[PDB]
Amino acid sequence: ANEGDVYKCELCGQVVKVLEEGGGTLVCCGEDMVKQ
Amino acid sequence: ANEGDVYKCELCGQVVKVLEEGGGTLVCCGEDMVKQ
Ligand SMILES: [Hg+2]
Ligand SMILES: [Hg+2]
Repeated sequence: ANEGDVYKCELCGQVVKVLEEGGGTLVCCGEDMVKQ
Repeated sequence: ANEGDVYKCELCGQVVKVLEEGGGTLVCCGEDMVKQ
């Protein structure tokens, strides 16, 4: 995921912003977070 | 996790900031992200 991108977890509504780019896929509540 | 908290994944170094608080645990590269 890229720096600055925002991801949301549709199961609990937690939203996070990427500060440092990395190669792994963001997961929350066992499900892939959705890129906003 | 709380709003404003910063999480890092030790396996790929991706860092994210919590914009909206949620009850799920943040995961990346299959592992729990570490609270900074
Ligand atoms: Hg990761
Ligand atoms: Hg979640």
